[PDB]
Amino acid sequence: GKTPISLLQEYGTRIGKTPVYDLLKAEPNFTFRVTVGDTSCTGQGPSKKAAKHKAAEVALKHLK
Repeated sequence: GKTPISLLQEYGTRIGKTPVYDLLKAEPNFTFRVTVGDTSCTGQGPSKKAAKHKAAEVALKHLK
């Protein structure tokens, strides 16, 4: 019952690529970029966590 955020977190730390999030846009709509080592993608959402959730989901699908 773990979320993409915690999954990305756990995987990332195991392979030496702990995810880092950067708030890009806050206009409410938030745009966050997540970076996992060399890989990066963006996600948007109604709240900071919601946006980090989307970014993580995408990076998770791509990586694995």
